[PDB]
Amino acid sequence: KDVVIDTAQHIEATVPLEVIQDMKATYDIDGVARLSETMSQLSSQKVDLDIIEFLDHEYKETDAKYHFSFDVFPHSDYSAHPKDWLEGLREVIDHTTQSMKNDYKLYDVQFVIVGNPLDVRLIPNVSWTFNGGDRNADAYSNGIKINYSLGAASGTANYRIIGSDLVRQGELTIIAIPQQDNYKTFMFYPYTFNVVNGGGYLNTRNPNVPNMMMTRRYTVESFVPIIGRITIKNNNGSVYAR
Amino acid sequence: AKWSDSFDERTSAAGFVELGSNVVKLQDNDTLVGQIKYPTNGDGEVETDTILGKVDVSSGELTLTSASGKLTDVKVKGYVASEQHTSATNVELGLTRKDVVIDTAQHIEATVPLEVIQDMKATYDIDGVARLSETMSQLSSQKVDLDIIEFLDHEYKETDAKYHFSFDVFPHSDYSAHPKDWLEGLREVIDHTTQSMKNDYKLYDVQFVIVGNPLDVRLIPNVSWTFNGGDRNADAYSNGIKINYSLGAASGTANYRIIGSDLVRQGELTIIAIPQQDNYKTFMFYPYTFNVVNGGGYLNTRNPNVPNMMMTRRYTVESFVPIIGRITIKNNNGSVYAR
Amino acid sequence: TLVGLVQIKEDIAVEGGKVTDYDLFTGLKEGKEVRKGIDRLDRKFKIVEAKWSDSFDERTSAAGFVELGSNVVKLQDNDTLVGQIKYPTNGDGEVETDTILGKVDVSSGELTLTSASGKLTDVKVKGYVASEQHTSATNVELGLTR
Amino acid sequence: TLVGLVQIKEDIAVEGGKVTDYDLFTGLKEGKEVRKGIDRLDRKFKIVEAKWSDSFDERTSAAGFVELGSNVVKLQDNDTLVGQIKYPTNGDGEVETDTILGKVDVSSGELTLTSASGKLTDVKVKGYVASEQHTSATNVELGLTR
Amino acid sequence: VVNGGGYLNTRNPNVPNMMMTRRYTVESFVPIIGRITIKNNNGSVYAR
Amino acid sequence: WARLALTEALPTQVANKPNFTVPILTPYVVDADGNKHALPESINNTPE
Amino acid sequence: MGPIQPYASLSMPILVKLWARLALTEALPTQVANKPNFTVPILTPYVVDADGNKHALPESINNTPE
Amino acid sequence: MGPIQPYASLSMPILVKL
Amino acid sequence: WARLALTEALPTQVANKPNFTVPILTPYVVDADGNKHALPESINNTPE
Repeated sequence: KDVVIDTAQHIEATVPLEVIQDMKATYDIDGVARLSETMSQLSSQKVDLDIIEFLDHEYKETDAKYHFSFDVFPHSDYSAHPKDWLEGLREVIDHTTQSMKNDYKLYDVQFVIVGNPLDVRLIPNVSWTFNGGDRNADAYSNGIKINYSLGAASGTANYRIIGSDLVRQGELTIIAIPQQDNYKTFMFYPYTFNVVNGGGYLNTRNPNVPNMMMTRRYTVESFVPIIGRITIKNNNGSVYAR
Repeated sequence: AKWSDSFDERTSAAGFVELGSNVVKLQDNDTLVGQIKYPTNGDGEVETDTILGKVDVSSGELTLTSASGKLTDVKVKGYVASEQHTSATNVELGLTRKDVVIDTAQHIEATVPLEVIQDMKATYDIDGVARLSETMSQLSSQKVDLDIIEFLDHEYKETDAKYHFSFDVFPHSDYSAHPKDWLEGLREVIDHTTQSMKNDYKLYDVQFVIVGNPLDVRLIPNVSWTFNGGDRNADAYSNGIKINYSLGAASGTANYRIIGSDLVRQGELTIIAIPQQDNYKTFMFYPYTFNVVNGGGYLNTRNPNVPNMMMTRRYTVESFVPIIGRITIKNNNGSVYAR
Repeated sequence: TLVGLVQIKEDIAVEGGKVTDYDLFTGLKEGKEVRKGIDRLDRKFKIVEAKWSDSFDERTSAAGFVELGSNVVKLQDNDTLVGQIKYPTNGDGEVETDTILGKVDVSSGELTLTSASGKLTDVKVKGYVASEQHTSATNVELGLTR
Repeated sequence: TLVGLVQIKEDIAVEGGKVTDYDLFTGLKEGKEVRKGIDRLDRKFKIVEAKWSDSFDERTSAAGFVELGSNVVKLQDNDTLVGQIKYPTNGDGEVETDTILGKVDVSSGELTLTSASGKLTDVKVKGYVASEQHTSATNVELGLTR
Repeated sequence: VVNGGGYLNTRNPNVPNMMMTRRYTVESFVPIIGRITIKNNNGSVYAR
Repeated sequence: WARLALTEALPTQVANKPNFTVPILTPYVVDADGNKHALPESINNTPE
Repeated sequence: MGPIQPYASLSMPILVKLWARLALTEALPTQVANKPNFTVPILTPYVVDADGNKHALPESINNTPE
Repeated sequence: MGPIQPYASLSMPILVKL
Repeated sequence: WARLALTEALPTQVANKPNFTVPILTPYVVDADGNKHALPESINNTPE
């Protein structure tokens, strides 16, 4: 199976002289120190939107083999508090986890669960706590971590839950990562990261002025797709307004 | 690809074929060979086999298709190698400004004659101006906070109800437990609006505050009673009650500092983002100045012939980006044990 | 409704997109809330709803006012009103016809100079008669009963 | 005339009392004087002459262009231009009609749009193409004879 | 002045041209200026 | 009278000048045909 | 005052935009490629069925009616 | 630059008439 | 070349910002018609 890493798109920022003299004098901002950190963050989000398009593409190749729906709306004769109904999501994860380790016969896999932080909030179901609401002590999300990066240890697998708001709300995604180096499921290949300060390279739009060009070469490949999608239904917060 | 007899199995008709996981990627020597099985009949599952032998010189940019079966077209997907600069992407900084003009607000006055001051000092021993200063000083103070509620009312409606997540105090018709514990579900519409705002604005340094009527915000702590010996002398006229007006909350979603005030109308909570980064700015109150004109100078508008006091309050409040959500609490009138 | 500045008349029926020297203190009665030639407009004036000859109401299914959401033409520096906005012509068509309106107003002289390149018919404004001096206030004299 | 910024064309037709989305870089030799969508207009733009419908030249005795003597509309803040312009109507019998022009233009999109509050025929602008981006300059060359 | 390093030419953009700029503005707040027209200064005071 | 607590519901920086402006700084792109787009908006979308 | 032209000042914060949180590089396992083009070999066994064609082995001896 | 909004700052003397 | 002493004519204060403004303070007198006249020029003519 071949792996090819092609040249990617260059990101480059045109920098004249009078744009630097004006912004340093009028506002005290640099066009060489803010366009650079902008060029880095734009390039750092290509490699985190390619992955979302990758797993959306790789799940479509399997034709929905591991597709287990969950309903935030409880069943019509559940009749208890709908908070503890969201403990069912912990065993729709483990039901599709053991479905992976049964077909692909894996017995050493750590799993990772990527999904919307609005959707992965249902995994711990941690309740509130209270204190004095004084203006002198405002904790601006000081202890908030468990909605983006959470660890888990079930009886069927370990998990390394990841929450990022870039993936669309509505579904989860479970990826198998085996530590046995012979077997491989999804590998990310960063080739190089090249940046030049002009260096003879011109500009595409206005070639008469200098520019700072940069690009990074990378690809990500799938040898065998072990991926599942938990379709979380009716998670618009209307479980109590019905 | 599409042969002369192919079904899409997405828009099923005489159309293309999804090459699911049997795509023909570029091999060595820039050739494309693939033995693929396209479907022919939907209710027949004929699965006619074929092969696409292809080559293309990359620098010579010309492709070369042949196939043993019957082709009509192939939908391809490649790019232009960006070694020779012909198309790059540019980034540039754009900058605009927003004005925070503060202006003269309405000044309040108190027309005070002379023969009404001695008429209160004699009969009732009422100070006529120290009962008019604190009358004015409480009117200007409540004019500010009634404007804040008017500010968050109108500058929520310009978000077009982007975070209007309702809630019912009446439990669902198949709940069948204690409705005291159904009020715990308010905390999961609060934490649902909160995570819905950190996903469309990408900020993680919030101090989400909740303003609401003390009828409505009472359902958030959901505290229970305690009992003691009812001695008739050691009664405490609301000595320890502060958790219905000013309470701190720390969820797993984000931290909170809720505000209970009877000025807002019952039936709606209101969530407001406050970030700790001095760069980003969600909502800001700008009090300019506040000064009293002690009698001399300014005349009166209703009756100019007599002396009068004067007080004004210069202030404005502004919305740089409106992160504000509204939680409509429904059927909260204490009539759950009457239906 | 009680405490606050005086609200000016909302309707400005701009004919042909081209009214000049519009009397902004129209409908305000003289003396107890306006003193023409003495008081000035506040610098909080803005337009909120502007209706062209080919608009869509977007609240009803007719040609009505376009409620300018978060693009209100407000008082910038040099006491002028510039703003480039787009309004839907058809309801389900989603045309979004562009028309910029640029104008200048005078604070003391209470005149606007409304000029629009397209086909404007009226505009609804939100301005206050400023209270730098007295033209109105609120009096708070007490009362008693036993 | 030798060394200097690339001057834009002067005569702008503002027929119908207004003009919208007028391209200001017209008439220039495209490619070596200017590059549309690459380089901008400089912020020295101002109008030196105007001509209303019933105006007077007062340089010749004819209804022509009106010089703006020390009341030119300079490029004000946020790239808009307003002006309270008084212009002579006739010669010895000065009727002196007045008409306000107020307008905006974008430097990046080289796009002016002019609107007068009365009747206007055409205007005579005066601006320079910006040399922030290296479009054209002057070149010194050594020469020698014996 | 920028002695090369990025700024190409406009006549022949293939050669390492140097470049120099200087930006300035003179402005008049109120124009106090008087002009004297000296007539017949062409040395013919005595030839006349 | 009512108790007043909404001066702490949103932050209160006192203002010395009665008229000031704040700047905002947004990046852009070019789309290889001239027009710009706001950068953290048009990127935060999965069909990139 | 009316005839006094107002002058808006400039406040000190600069009011940046906000970027998303990036954590998906931590999701997939990674290894730096020293070559821009390589291949991986997939070793797989077979059983010839003893009647002709071969079947892939560990996915054809899993169903209990063998 | 074009799309950057220019901020005219305020020089110090106030230029009184004579 | 010519020698250049003509740049020492006007007073040169070196700038620090490419765009800046300066105010002027002019007193006025109203005439009970609203028509303010600029003060220290309109009382410089003897038929007052």
